[PDB]
Amino acid sequence: MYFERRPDLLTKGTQDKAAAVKLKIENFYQSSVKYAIERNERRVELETELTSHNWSEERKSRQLSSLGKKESQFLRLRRTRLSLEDFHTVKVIGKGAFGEVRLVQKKDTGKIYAMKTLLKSEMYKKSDSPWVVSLYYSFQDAQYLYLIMEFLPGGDLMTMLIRWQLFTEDVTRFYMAECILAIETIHKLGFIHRAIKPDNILIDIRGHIKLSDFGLSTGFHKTHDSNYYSISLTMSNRQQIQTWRKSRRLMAYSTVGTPDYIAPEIFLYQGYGQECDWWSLGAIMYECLIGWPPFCSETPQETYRKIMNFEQTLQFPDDIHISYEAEDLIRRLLTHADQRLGRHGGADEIKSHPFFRGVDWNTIRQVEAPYIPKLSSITDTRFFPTDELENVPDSPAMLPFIGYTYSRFDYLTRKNAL
Amino acid sequence: MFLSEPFVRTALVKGSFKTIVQLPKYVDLGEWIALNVFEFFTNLNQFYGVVAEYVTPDNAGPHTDYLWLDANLPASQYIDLALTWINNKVNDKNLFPTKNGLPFPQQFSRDVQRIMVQMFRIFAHIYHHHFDKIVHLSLEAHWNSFFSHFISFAKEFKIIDRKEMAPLLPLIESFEKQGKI
Amino acid sequence: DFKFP
Ligand SMILES: Nc1ncnc2c1ncn2[C@@H]1O[C@H](COP(=O)(O)OP(=O)(O)NP(=O)(O)O)[C@@H](O)[C@H]1O
Repeated sequence: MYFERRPDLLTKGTQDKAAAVKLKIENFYQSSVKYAIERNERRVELETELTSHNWSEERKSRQLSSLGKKESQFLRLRRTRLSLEDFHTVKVIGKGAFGEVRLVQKKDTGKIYAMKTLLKSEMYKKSDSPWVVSLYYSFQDAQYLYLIMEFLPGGDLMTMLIRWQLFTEDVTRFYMAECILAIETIHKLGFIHRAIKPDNILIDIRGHIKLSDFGLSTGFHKTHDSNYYSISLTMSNRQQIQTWRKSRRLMAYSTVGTPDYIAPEIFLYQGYGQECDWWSLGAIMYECLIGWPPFCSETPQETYRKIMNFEQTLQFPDDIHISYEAEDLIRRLLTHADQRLGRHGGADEIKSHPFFRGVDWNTIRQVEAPYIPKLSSITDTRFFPTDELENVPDSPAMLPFIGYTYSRFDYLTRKNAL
Repeated sequence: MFLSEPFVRTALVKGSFKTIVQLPKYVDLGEWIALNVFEFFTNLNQFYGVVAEYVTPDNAGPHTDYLWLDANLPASQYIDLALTWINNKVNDKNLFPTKNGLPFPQQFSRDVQRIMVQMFRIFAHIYHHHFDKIVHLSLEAHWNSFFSHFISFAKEFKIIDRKEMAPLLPLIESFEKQGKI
Repeated sequence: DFKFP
């Protein structure tokens, strides 16, 4: 039947549904081969080591069964599909603009995970280190996107800074040094976080600090500018404890991503570098020592203006509390990018400032932290502003989605904790 | 139809299936099967899904038909029936427990054949009725290999018997150059 | 209270 063929009247729901199948089948068999090819590979890896130690035949056929014990569980995994109702919600924890964050127990077993809820079609964009929150796996549905992370009961640094309103130079030295070491590590993996800020900073069971993210898919960008162009009633330290209070009671949820802690050269063109995140550190350091961030303003545009003319907008109040090495550090972190501390082969050029003489930077993780969260269970939301606002103008109103066809390697690591 | 043209060159078969279909060493046969059964169905159902648009009254192939009228159907009917039947037998956490250490039922190997055969029912329903327009968009190397896979597994572990292949018994032997005797 | 040198 030496024949031929042509398009014309396959109604574009069965035209491009063939472009999909061709893609599906190639990636399929390409991978069915890879899978089997490593299935084989690691099997013969253990069998070259069971006869590399002169072991008993009872022993090898326990190790060998332990191997396939694993192997079987893997294929059991990919077969798994889950959604909600495989999770039970405990309490709501936070809200960004895109979606909230949830303390979750998995009905299936029952653990403490962190659920981050997000929104496809609204985020356009069209590993394993002590210092950053652990992401395990993720699964999708029709409208939102779901991520599974360990839950940090320490609250956030924003929520800390409220409860204490002011850190000492010793509290702060600790928490700063912690941030350096988190930030250092992120940079060493060739990333810039570009979203360092109080609420983006998290506390574990032992009062220690870790980052939560890396600055890929958190949020938005800045409008690059805009233009607007009487009896006083104020006492001016109160003046911020007044404005700030409006930047959480009506801005934590449905946030904007406040420009404090945003270094200057970002509002300019794309011209920035790893140094970008050290500014925000100095921003932060300032905040906990003084009582607000350096450029805190009535409105965020005003804040833009200050950062841009920062050389005359940075001033330390007359509430003394700040040594000659504290004040120096913030200043050498809150300057021009190519000049800033931690720019020149830095990130430990910071550690050598005389505001530390710090711990060996080794034992730092083993040390009594200024506040160990006093916890009452494994589901203690006590450290969270568990008040509820719940206004997300998405409202689309009224076991799908196989969560993984992963690789073996991620199966081990995620099994070695889950 | 006349499905033995000079096209039996079946690309994407550059091996012989004894490397991805043989049970891997030290692997629960249930897992090794309950995966592929999931796998097979999930891909088969993208095949009738690129064709479901056009399936309308005129059942099954010649000399032997799959009556869905058998106890208390046209082409599109008993496909969206048997197809949907599979989906549910496979997402059943009883026969197909996604939970970690649940053992496979006694029903398990039985339902395996059941799910297997009804797939072939929809496998074959595609190979006699709607197999014509396949050659339009250059997907023969695909369905050739994929069929060359569905049998191979079913033969290696013998969840289908010899007599049920009469609807395609001549085409099986056509592909016994990548067929794992 | 706390002290971190
Ligand atoms: N792993 C976590 N464990 C506990 N609480 C968390 C965790 N991740 C986030 N949160 C809470 O949610 C806040 C951070 O939410 P986040 O996901 O950063 O919102 P966002 O709008 O996407 N980015 P941003 O709001 O600018 O921080 C923290 O201040 C906590 O209150």
